[PDB]
Amino acid sequence: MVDAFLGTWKLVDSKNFDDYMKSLGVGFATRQVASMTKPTTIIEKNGDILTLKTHSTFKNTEISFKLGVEFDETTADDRKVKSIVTLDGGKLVHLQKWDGQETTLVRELIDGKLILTLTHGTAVCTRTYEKE
Ligand SMILES: CCCCC/C=C\C/C=C\CCCCCCCC(=O)O
Repeated sequence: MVDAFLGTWKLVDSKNFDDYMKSLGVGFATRQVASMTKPTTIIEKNGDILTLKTHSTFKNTEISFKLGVEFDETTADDRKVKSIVTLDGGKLVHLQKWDGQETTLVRELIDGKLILTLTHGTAVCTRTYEKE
């Protein structure tokens, strides 16, 4: 049911990522480098366990999770969060909670592109990935 999200994806557009990073308290030097980084995201499944890798020249992450089951996560910017990833209206919705704060990372497929919408506070970032 998540199968169309599976594969290797490369960043091809980014809007308002600096705003999103600023909202999370990311320092200017990290924002600078991140603004010029194009990650590759790899989404794999093995039964109902998904693994989502984000690789780049700057930072790398990897999470594994079951849909609908909370997991601990330590984000690229070193937040220690409680996370859950579900399918909602055909979109893969990742919610992170820490210290009463929350952020959503929503992935949807539009015309074969994967669109990642990041929301924290008032900041809304839209990043577009294309399939490799
Ligand atoms: C792991 C790759 C990180 C690339 C940016 C570099 C540093 C991290 C700074 C802020 C992290 C915010 C959460 C990371 C969001 C990655 C978004 C994406 O998946 O496009």
